[PDB]
Amino acid sequence: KLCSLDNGDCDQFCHEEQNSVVCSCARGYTLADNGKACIPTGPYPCGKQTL
Amino acid sequence: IVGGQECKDGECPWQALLINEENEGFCGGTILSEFYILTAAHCLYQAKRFKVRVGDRNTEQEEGGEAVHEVEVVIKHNRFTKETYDFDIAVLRLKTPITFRMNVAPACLPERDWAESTLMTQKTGIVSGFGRTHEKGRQSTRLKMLEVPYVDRNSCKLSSSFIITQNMFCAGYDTKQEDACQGDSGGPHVTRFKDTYFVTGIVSWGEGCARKGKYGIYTKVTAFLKWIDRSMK
Ligand SMILES: COc1cc(Cl)cc(C(=O)Nc2ccc(Cl)cn2)c1NC(=O)c1scc(Cc2nccn2C)c1Cl
Ligand SMILES: [Ca+2]
Ligand SMILES: [Ca+2]
Repeated sequence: KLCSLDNGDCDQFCHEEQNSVVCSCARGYTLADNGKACIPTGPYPCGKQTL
Repeated sequence: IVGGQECKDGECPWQALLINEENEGFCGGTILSEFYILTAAHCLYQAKRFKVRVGDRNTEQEEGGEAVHEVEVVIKHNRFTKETYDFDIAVLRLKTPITFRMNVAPACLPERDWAESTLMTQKTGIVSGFGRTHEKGRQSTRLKMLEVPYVDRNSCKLSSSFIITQNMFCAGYDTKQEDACQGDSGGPHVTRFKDTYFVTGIVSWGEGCARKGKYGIYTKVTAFLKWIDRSMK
């Protein structure tokens, strides 16, 4: 199922390559050490409500 | 926005409002970045000279977050025509950068394949704006948001008196009195995924507002991601 299985466990973008999941992030985020989570690089990252 | 509810503090920070010389909003937009606003191409024909306001939730009261920005460049899609409303998309570059803060922040642009596979197959997206609260009513002084179901593409084409092009998609309700409306045009349709909001549409057109058997029609942003990227350079 890969990316079709719960987004491949990715926080954001999921791509399938060589029958493996590859995660990536929107501009302004960096992929975390686990290769799945997306970490904001600076203040007021895109797509986050300001609460 | 017909139905729905108010955007509460911080909830719709990517909303922009296009305002005319009279300081009246006539269309919405979406903050993409400090310099760029996404809006509808057809909105550009509805005012001579306009500016962009961000950080506003109540047009009758100064909340402390409001900022007005002048437009430096208008980038309208060269394939837009008023007869079809196809390619209903434009990008605005601002003269000065938006300073993000409470109630002022960009929505994320998704990647195409993932957005179409994963975001546009979600149950709902969210539309927002200062537009009319019913088809015959006046514009809202309060920024509103509305959860709108993605609508089956076949069902929509069958429902529509006008051609639904590959650059449009439909969202909303068959009979439930909730929908975007005039004044919301050009504004955000976003989809939430794991607490992050991605731009998925532009409020484009609809036969009236919240009419039985009619849906809201949105510009399919995922079809224009390369075009948007180029325009922001
Ligand atoms: C009578 O005019 C209106 C009056 C009101 Cl109060 C509202 C609207 C409108 O655009 N409504 C609306 C509702 C939901 C969404 Cl997502 C967008 N727009 C409209 N618009 C319309 O009905 C229509 S019908 C077809 C169009 C666009 C068009 N012109 C030639 C070809 N096409 C597709 C519009 Cl705009
Ligand atoms: Ca205000
Ligand atoms: Ca309807």
